[PDB]
Amino acid sequence: SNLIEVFVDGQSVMVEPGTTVLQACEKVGMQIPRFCYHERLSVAGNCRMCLVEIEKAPKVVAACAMPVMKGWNILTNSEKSKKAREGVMEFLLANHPLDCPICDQGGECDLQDQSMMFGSDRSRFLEGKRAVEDKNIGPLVKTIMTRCIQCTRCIRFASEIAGVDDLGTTGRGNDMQVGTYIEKMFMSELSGNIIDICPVGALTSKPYAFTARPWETRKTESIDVMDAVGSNIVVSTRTGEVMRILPRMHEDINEEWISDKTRFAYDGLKRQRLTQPMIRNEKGLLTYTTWEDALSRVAGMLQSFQGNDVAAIAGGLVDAEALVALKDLLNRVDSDSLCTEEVFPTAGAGTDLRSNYLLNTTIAGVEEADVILLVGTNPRFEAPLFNARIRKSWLHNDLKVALIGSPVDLTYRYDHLGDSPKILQDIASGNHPFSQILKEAKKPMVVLGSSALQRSDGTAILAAVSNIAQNIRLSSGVTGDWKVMNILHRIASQVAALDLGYKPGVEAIRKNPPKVLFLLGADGGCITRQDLPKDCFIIYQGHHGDVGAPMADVILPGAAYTEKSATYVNTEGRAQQTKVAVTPPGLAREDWKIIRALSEIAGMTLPYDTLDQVRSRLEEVSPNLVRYDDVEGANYFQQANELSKLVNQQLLADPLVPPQLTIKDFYMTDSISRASQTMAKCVKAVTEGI
Amino acid sequence: GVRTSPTGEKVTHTGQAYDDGDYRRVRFSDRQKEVNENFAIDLIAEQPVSEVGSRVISCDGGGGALGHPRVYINLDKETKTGTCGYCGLQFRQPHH
Amino acid sequence: GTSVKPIFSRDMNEAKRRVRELYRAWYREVPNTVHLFQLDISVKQGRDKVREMFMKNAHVTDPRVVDLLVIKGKMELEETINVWKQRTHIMRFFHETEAPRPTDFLSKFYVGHDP
Amino acid sequence: PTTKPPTARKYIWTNHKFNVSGTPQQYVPYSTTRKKIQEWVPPSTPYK
Amino acid sequence: QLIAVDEKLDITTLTGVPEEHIKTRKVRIFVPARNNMQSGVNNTKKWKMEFDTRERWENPLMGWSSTADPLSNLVLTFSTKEDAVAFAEKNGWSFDVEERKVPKPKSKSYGANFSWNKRTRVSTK
Amino acid sequence: TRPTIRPRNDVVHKQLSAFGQYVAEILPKYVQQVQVSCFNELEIFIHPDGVIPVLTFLRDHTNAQFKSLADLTAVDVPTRQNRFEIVYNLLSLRFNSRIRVKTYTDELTPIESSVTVYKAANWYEREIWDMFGVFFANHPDLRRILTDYGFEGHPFRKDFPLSGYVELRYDDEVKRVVAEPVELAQEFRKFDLNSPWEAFPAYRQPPE
Amino acid sequence: PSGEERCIACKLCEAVCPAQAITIEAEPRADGSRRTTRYDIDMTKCIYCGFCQEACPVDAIVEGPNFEFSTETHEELLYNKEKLLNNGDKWEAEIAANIQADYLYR
Amino acid sequence: PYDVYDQVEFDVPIGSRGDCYDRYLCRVEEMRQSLRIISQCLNKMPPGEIKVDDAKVSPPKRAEMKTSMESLIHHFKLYTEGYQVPPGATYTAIEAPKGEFGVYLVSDGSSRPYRCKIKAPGFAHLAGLDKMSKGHMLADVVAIIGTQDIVFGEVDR
Amino acid sequence: LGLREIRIHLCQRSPGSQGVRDFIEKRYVELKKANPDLPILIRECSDVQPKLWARYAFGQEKNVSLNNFSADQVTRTLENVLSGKA
Ligand code: SF4
Ligand code: SF4
Ligand code: SF4
Ligand code: SF4
Ligand code: FES
Ligand SMILES: [Mg+2]
Ligand SMILES: [Zn+2]
Repeated sequence: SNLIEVFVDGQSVMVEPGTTVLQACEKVGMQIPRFCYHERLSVAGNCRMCLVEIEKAPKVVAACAMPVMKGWNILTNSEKSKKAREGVMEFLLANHPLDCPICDQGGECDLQDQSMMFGSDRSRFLEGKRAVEDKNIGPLVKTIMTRCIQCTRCIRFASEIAGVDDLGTTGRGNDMQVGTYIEKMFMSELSGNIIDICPVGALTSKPYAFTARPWETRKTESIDVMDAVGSNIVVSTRTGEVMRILPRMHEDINEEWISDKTRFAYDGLKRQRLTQPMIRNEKGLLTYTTWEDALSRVAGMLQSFQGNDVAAIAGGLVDAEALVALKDLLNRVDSDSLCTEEVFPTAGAGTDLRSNYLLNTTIAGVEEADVILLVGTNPRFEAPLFNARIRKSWLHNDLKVALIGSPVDLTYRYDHLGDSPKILQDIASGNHPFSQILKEAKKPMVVLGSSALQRSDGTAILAAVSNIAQNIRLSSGVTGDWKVMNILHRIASQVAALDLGYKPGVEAIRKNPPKVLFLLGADGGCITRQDLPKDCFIIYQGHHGDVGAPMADVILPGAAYTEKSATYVNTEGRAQQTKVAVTPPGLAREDWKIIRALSEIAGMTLPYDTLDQVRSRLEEVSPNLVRYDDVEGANYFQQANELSKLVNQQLLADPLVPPQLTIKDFYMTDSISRASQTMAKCVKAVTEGI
Repeated sequence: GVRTSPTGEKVTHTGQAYDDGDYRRVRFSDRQKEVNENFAIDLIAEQPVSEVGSRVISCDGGGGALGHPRVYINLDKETKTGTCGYCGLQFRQPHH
Repeated sequence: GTSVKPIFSRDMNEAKRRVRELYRAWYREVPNTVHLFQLDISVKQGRDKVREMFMKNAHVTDPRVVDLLVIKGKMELEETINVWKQRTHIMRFFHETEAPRPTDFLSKFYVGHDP
Repeated sequence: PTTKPPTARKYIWTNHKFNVSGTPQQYVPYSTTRKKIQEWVPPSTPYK
Repeated sequence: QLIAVDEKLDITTLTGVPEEHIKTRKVRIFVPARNNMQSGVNNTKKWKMEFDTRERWENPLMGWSSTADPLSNLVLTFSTKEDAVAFAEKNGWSFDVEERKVPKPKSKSYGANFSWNKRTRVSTK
Repeated sequence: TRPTIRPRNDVVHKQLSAFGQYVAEILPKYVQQVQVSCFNELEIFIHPDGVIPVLTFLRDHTNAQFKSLADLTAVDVPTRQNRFEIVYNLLSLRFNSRIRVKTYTDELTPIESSVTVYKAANWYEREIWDMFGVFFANHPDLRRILTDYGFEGHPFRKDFPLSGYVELRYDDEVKRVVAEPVELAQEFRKFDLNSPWEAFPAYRQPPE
Repeated sequence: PSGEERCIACKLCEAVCPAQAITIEAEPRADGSRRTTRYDIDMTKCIYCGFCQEACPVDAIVEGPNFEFSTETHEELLYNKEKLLNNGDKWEAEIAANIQADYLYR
Repeated sequence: PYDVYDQVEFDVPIGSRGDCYDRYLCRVEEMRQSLRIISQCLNKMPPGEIKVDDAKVSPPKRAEMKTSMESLIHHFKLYTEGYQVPPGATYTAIEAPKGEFGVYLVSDGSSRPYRCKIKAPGFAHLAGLDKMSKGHMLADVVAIIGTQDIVFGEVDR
Repeated sequence: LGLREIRIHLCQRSPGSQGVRDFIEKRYVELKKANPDLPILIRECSDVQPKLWARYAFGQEKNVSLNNFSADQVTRTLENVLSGKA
């Protein structure tokens, strides 16, 4: 091929042209020291720590920024490279403050470890150091700029990954500072990530400040559930208590970053917690009882009624195990009124065809598209990692973006087609020029959010989008297995519920008011006691005291997503399982365990006893759930599209306004976020700045 | 500044005090609860703010090698006073 | 292939024979141990416990594992002969002081998070 | 200390205490941190 | 001299592990993820086998953390996935194995920052 | 090489290399490898079936005569198919030298006991059986030497928990010392002290 | 000397303790200072090796010169932050004298 | 010799019968030779530092730690993580007062030893006690145990 | 006795599911025309026998294999399942 031969310490290796010296060294198996180089960020060349010697070359080159050519022999462990590294570390540590005992990055500092391995062991700096005043960029990132090494990594991240140009370098020479030059809060859905990239303790986590040390903590690899992206996380705990949340690398979902809500809303896991079962007393107030009493009352009420009189509503943070257990329990009493808070149009294919409600192109496959159409969606606050992927493809692949909806700020330039849903029909009709501009697109892509489906036009909007996709496929031809049509979800439990046969939306409850209602973590406020019959029985089974708790008759304390090994399906249809980091507080138990115990008390004993048996039941109900990294699936666009042409509901003259209009609406979305002091601080800071 | 709990115990400088319903209080009957009377926050809040005429000031806690590691504090911000990270002493430029 | 070096038995018959000899020795020794250590149990209880401990390893189908278990049992019997143990070591086989852990789902659900 | 007294500080005890084991003044250990998890407080108003 | 027996290896009955710590535990075989606070990759070379987390409670006296299970602090290191799987099968532990994740090759060019027409132009450096 | 670096001796290195080649030439049936460390320590890796012959040679040959058995121990490496590694350390007083012989075994494969060669090995062998579970054939009496009577499991294996499985206390209802499942008031804090940024490039491994 | 405790919750003494006898929990104080909320030393686990007092970068934890502190019960040998601060306030005179006498050898 | 022993002169007592009396006389003469070596060490004390001037292995001085950045970093890393030992296995033996005391140390390259086997002479001596107490009175066993110089801390480990 | 839902598990790349796939790609939409309220879930297996699951009232479920079934065979057993005859 076009691969060229380069030598590292006399060992030959093939590298594609354009590969830097650092990448060749990684290919051989060695890691060049670095401070400013980040693979996901543009090359800077500031820190000069990656200086390496090329054989028969009198000058030391920067391995991060120097493309390699045929014949070079990279002498990484040569005397010249070692001396260069020692000099660079000496210059870096000349003005660094002696803050290691009080620094929040004590045992996880790149400066410390690289000084230990590649630097010297003493100082000949006999002068006084410098000191710069601290900056204030909000209540999330604690800023101590005396420790800054001026690697300009946060600046590059903000400019490219986050699309926010707030950060910059002011001044010249030794006293050049990194900051905003004004009293401004660096606010974005990806603001916290600058803590991770910053190699030193200049930028640290404010809520996590002075709490723990890295060697103390235990790392548990789990899945984030605050959004439908399903970004992988590492829960860092210490003596049975969650200390912090860190991003985990996955090149196909979240790369290496996580959203602010994912990162800083773990605090809500320590407030408003449901710890014991509660029942209504003679006076009508909630009082603590034992598991036996509450289970007996619920089982008696479940035995007394039967059929459509019983019902269940699934929340936005429920796992597949609990969903299938509750489905089995309500099937043993001959019921099918199983509903979720988010609605999905059931006209036509509905939920029978899996490809009808998924992000078929996938987050990884976003990078291959050339045009994209967003319909009634605000991906910045509904799926921040999806928006980050779109921004990365826009910056690198020159992708073209168009949005139909309110002119929200997406951190990149797009084409505002309009507001009214009628434009969709226009795009289907062919009068709009955007139909033409997307006709030539080799890999077009259409994304429709669940926010546009929550309104009464869900069926008609979905039909119009499917018609647009059909026009794309028929006119431009079948490019391959491209899977133009996409749908982006907002809650983590929606896809898993839909795969299990849950009926989307709460319309069934309204049509047939039940006598006993199961609230499996339903805190959306969709169903109140006004639209239910009198003396109705409400069972709430969750982990937080929220809008759904005070209206209940029996409260069963469940477990949070960090307290159970549970399966969640993200918006691409990929199923991932979390791991137990801590145990549920007080008398709270696992959700599926609660359902099984209630079933056995009521006499309708469920077949499964352990987690493996519940997952076997999940495999029986759905084959896809057991696979834990598979995302591929069959393309059944034709069948769903043909079934969607029967009903002809019309669009109303209401503009597509997403709920997430402004950053102030992004912080508090679910029960965990509403119970977090950090999220309240963020909302207060965004509303009024100092 | 040692306060008293509503039950009657003394509150530690960390704010710890068993509430009315806690059974662990029984460990103190016929005995005493060990509490340090001198609170570090109150003792350091009454220290005078040092007035120096330099932009950057060095602090080692007093005593040289018997103090804390030497650090440098910047006093450009005239709104507040620079505070030592270890010792907690305050420094300020001569305004007006 | 899967050729391995033997310990004492070439096949399962010899291992079964050694198990039988070890059982004979333990059965013969139980009453002497009960009398000598001044146990509160009867000879019937001791023989039942020996039978239970032998049947605990009834699913082993590897002659090497079987005769290694036989070696361990012979070592323990020799330990019991020479009064190298005491009453506590002998009585640790009965767990008279440990609470009985439940088995059904509901009890384990009530006590704690243990599956 | 008569020849050269120790340095005087405001936090140094002015009254030395001997060993107080087996005495109503003995030291009783206890946890110093606050509560970790806060439980939900049910409302005092009936739902109906 | 050689038995030449054909059966899977099983040393469950010789390790002395209690029965409740054999058929109830669920081990995990994985390559530990890189700590996002650091750019070093030297801790993601070997495979790790670790047991599932169990209950920890606060000590009634002195507030310490107490654990009732012995295997909580145990962690084992294996050169390859096959060796760890073989160990787990030999000791009779049910295991969950996750494929190693390696960052994909990325093409980085210094020239892109000063682009004439493409959007990769940097606003500042 | 300034006074902070340990001085290197080359004559001893050459002598040990020559003797390793000599030994490997004499016993090509059993020796699988010979190594000399940077600090002048010679080690010989042999087949398990050659424990009795090779040792005997090193004890009786006019040129070796390694009379004393300094130490005998085992090393557990769970990532290997042959789990346990047996190490013999021999001291020759006539030539003022030391040698090491290394052998491999697993849980079920026995190793021939070297009590006939060195009497000192006797207790050492028992210790191995007490700590790792390696069975030694033709031993005068093989039994536990260090653990409590009736102790279940071999503590020195890498998969054995640090605190064990049972703990002892005194019960007044039965008026005796009883064993219970272990429960710690404070759990042993595990520290992740190992760090990225490898320190020794000379030991770097191929990226397979 | 101003009266503020020297400890800054760097957790070096906890990490260096061979017997794991030190337990530390910390959080920002009311004025934002880095201070401990819990500092426990188990005197029945401590081996009196002195690693804690030599790993401390601010001379916060010291191993005093008192040795007559026997106890009639096990519980009173589990020191918390209040007891250690009381010990410091009680022995500061001769502790500081010994530190002054010996700090040139360290 | 390991440290400065090849630089001190002393005599090595040797028995002639192998009984308890000869070993007692040998121990007394070893005490006298220890006094000789102590005198030589007192007379020939050199000046200089007391630990290797390698801050990546030995912690720096307190003043250097509190004034220098590299010293503070190295103190932090040495007292939190420790120093990494290159991979390898060694057997180091010295002439402890009870005989040859040895340690077989195996390091995998980290800051924690992979294996540390301890060879104590008491183990072998107590193993040979059975041979050495053949055809002797009951009261002779106590004398033989005493002359073996048995401390069970090293025997049991 | 009342059917509540049906599920069809088919393997995307296996040849044993081949004919079953054709079934959908030819007539599933028509089937959905005849049953506008019956839920017919469709899921993908992996190296597993193609199967059809039928759920009746009160949680009773019965499964039938679909290996190497032609389109006619699978549609025939489907009409047998919905028609109630056995
Ligand atoms: S940034 Fe690193 S080197 Fe600087 S004080 Fe913090 S831990 Fe120490
Ligand atoms: S704050 Fe951190 S990331 Fe930003 S320039 Fe300074 S060291 Fe680099
Ligand atoms: S002296 Fe005690 S508390 Fe200090 S490090 Fe040693 S064992 Fe730990
Ligand atoms: S006592 Fe010293 S070493 Fe321990 S945490 Fe406090 S400052 Fe750090
Ligand atoms: S890593 Fe290349 S110059 Fe900084
Ligand atoms: Mg940082
Ligand atoms: Zn200070």
